[PDB]
Amino acid sequence: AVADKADNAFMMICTALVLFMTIPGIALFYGGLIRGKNVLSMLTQVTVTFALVCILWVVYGYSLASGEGNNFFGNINWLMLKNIELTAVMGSIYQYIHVAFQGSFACITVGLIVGALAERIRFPAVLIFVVVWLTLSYIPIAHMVWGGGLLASHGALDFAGGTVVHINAAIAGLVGAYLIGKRVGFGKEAFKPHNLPMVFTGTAILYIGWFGFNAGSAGTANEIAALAFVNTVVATAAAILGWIFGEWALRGLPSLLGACSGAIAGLVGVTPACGYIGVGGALIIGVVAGLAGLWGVTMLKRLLRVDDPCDVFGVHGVCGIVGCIMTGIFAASSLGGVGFAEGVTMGHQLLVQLESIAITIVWSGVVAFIGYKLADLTVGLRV
Amino acid sequence: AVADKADNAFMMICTALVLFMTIPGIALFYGGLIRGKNVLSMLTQVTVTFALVCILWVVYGYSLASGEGNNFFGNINWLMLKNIELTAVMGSIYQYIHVAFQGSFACITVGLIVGALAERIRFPAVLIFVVVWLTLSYIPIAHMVWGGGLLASHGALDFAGGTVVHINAAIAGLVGAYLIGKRVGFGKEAFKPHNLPMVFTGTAILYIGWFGFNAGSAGTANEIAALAFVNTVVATAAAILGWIFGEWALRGLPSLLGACSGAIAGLVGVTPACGYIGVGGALIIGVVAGLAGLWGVTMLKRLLRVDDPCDVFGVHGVCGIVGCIMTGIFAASSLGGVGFAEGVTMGHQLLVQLESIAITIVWSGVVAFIGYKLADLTVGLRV
Amino acid sequence: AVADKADNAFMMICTALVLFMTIPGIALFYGGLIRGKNVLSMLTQVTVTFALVCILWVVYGYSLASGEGNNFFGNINWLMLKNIELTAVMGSIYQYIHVAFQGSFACITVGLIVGALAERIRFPAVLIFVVVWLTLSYIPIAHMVWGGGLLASHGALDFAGGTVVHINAAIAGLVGAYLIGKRVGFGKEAFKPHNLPMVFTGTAILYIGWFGFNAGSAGTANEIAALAFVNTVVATAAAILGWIFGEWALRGLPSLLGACSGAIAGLVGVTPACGYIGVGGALIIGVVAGLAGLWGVTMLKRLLRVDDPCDVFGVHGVCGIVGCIMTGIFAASSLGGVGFAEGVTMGHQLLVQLESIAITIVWSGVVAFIGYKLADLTVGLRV
Repeated sequence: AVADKADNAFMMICTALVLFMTIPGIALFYGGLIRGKNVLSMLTQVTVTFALVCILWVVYGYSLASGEGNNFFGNINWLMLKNIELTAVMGSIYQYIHVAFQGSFACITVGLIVGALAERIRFPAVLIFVVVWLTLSYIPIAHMVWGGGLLASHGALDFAGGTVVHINAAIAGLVGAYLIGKRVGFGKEAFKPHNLPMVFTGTAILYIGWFGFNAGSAGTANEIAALAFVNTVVATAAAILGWIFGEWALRGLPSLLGACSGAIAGLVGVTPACGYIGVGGALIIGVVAGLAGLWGVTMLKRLLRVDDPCDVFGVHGVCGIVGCIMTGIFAASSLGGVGFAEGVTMGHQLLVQLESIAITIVWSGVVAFIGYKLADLTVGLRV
Repeated sequence: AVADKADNAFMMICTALVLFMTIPGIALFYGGLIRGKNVLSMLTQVTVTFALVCILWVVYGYSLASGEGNNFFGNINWLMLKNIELTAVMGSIYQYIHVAFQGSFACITVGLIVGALAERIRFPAVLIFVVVWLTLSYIPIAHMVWGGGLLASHGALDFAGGTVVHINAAIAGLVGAYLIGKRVGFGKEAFKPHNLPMVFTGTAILYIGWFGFNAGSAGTANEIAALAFVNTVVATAAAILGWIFGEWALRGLPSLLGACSGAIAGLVGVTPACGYIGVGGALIIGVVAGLAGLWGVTMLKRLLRVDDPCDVFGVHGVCGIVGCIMTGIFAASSLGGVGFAEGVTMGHQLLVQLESIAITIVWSGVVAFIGYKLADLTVGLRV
Repeated sequence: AVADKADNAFMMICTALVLFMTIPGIALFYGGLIRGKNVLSMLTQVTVTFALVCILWVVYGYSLASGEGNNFFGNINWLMLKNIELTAVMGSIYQYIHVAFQGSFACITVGLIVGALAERIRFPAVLIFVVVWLTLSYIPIAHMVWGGGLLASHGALDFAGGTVVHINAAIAGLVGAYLIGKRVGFGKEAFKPHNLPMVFTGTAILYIGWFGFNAGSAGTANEIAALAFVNTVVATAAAILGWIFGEWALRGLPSLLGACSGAIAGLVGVTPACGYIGVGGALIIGVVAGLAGLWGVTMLKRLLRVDDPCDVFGVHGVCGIVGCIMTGIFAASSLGGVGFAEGVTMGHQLLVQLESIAITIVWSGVVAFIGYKLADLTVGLRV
């Protein structure tokens, strides 16, 4: 078709915002959660894997994720963006912008994993893992949800990536935490308060960039982008309050980490639902995501028993799941949502959401497992 | 009417930029002005009150601030954005974007107050204060200036919030500093130089986000937005130089805090004038605001005698006043400005500006007083 | 003509992004490369010189850089933007936005110089230097390349400033490092690892802002902006990998500084080429720029023998040169590029690129020399 310059502008900026989430958003976020001794290594890994993803994305990621093919992957007709005229239009923007925007999603997804595990994984091993997981889990899942694949064919609702990004990364990260052990130094059993301002800063950058992430997922600066934008503001706020309220009632006082985690919880929770729900639904999903996230990390604490950056996956995983399920409810017009597809009832949509979640969890988990093992067998995983 | 996607795009990005001012802009700004021992508490308060404002805004703030009603407040027909079709257009953008943009202003305004006072106010108390002050001071004043209220009816010129944001927050903050005492630890009588890079960083983020704040106030990516943008660059630069020049002549040397304060001084000063003045007027307002800000904080130092984050209110208050008054002068075409409204002379405009300033100061001061007292009587103000 | 609001929106945001590169991008970048004892002074100098540039730009910079005149400078018909109607259109955006966008380039260029040298130059001296160098080197070179001057007339290809910004600043900075000595404290012979996260953060901000820098150089949110955007993502990623690969093979391990330097190397390298090359060309230029940058700083280390913020100029200078030369190759359609101008062959384009590089190096070097000497003779250069 013909590109709308307003959409081109909106989408390029949204892409920059999503890139901002990884560089430096997620890096600063984790920077404040890990011991100073491993910060440089983590930042190096996040930066290098970010570069790797950017390259793999243009080389074949975009083609296999967005190209037309089957239910699990696209094709290789767009390797290095070959056959894509610069003036080619995807939706209402130049396809090149579509490439960049989708690539930025691959980046933050990988950043979520690497930022948490970098400190316990060999550099060469993380590179191998990223290649394997990006290629076999991210790309296929991205194709399944946004590339007209299996999940999209089943009518799975996921506006900005509750599955593709959050659940996908959460499971990969948790498998990594499961396979790769980490010696907790004496006196380092809890996140160091002094470094928390960096967590706040990273959270802030993730939040601001998330507007490009959520609203940009509309692919145009229209009313849906506006809705997604407002719902992002609302769900985040509601989750911050939900988490802080729960924390206050559970610990007697709010904490900075709680407030930040609440923000992430709402952002993750609203990710799949933002363009399909009403503001009231966003507020409810936010509150529930905030409380669910608190519950999740509390549960992880029982397993780990110590503060660990991988606790982040508890939020992305639990809140991603909660958000995806909740989207199946709040997408209803009776609830101020956009509506379900033709012939779809809330009950059916919920089942589809659950199916999408289950497939994503198993798919990412299996691929992550293979990735870590391949890395271990080849160069060795653990630092 | 019909939404212009270019404006939708511009305004959503501008909204993200304004949100960036609070999260993490103002938090980092104050983070570098308070003692490390209170940074976490301040960040938590800024984050939670930010969430609270976001929610209150959508619940009733937007309706009471922008809905049509009387001279002081709107209506409750838009509670939770009810009755607002997603495709509803306000100006040339979807109303939902208008909601978000205006909400971001409420956020930075509250952030300005909370960031400075958080360290000396009980958490539960700040929540009560925000509810009271946002509801009774911010919303009414916002309605008076941008909601077709009293001040707008009198022709008060305030492009981006010299009154609604800066003077409003400054008075609320100063009343808080007046009512809530703070024990200055030994050796903590001056801002710690080591933390100043954070003040710079916060200032930088506030500056960049301020473009969304000022230019976005045009409500469209037009020539007025362009003017506001250029004037923001110019006034800020002129104020940095004005402050640094004054500081140099007063102390014999420039300082980082002086440079940053100068930037804020110009940003605040040009806020009400940016879309109504010429670049020459912006340069003059900038220089004067920079010098006025320096004068203001110097005066506050005589009362406080110690460096305190609340010194920030001296800049927002004095520069807000200076900017609002100066707008009444430089809006003149003889001076390269846009012009005064029908039948308006510079003398009359100046009186209107003064009236707006006086009303804002008294209104915010009274409401803030009530807010702090209610908080004190209920849960206790002081930490 | 008539302004396109989508382009207005895109360009104002891109301008904000470019400003973000200086405030606080480059400041944080250098903040992590200099000793804590000089950070405040550097930040003050970067902030004040930034303000100075902003003012000089509107006063006469824009007029002399973009006004029509001769091969080396424009005119003074636009002093303080006089004679520029607010509704005046330049390209497809309001001229005022053009003024702001170009001004932001002047700012980051000066920021690149000041951030590195501030710690060793007297404050009054840096002000004098900036006035001299901005006025006689930046403005003329900007006019020569983007103001229809000498280089543009010869068909020099430089999409976003390989010459105007990077080479120009690099030579000015290196001349400064040559003329101004710096005593290296004992134990401060290598960059302090503890401050490197700030370098990463600055690099990240520079990277994100660079999208406004490169894509905004298209002057419209079109397919060229999209191309530039994608090539920026790709070249940066390729350079990060190229540098890290070289570093790994040279030192046995990657480093955070290496990863960050690689990013800057790719960003600089692709700056002149981004809107003229294909993604494959961007990947190749990125890899080469990354390796060239590593080579460059390695060479500077042999001359300096110690880590120094001025090492940054090795990257901007070498990568700027490499990028400008490479643009003469990859602009070819056989290589996926846009094409050479009428009657131009690759060989001729390469010669033109070399001429542009040579002129920029000599021009900036001579002017910088004069600037530093004038400052030295008047107030004294060295701290």
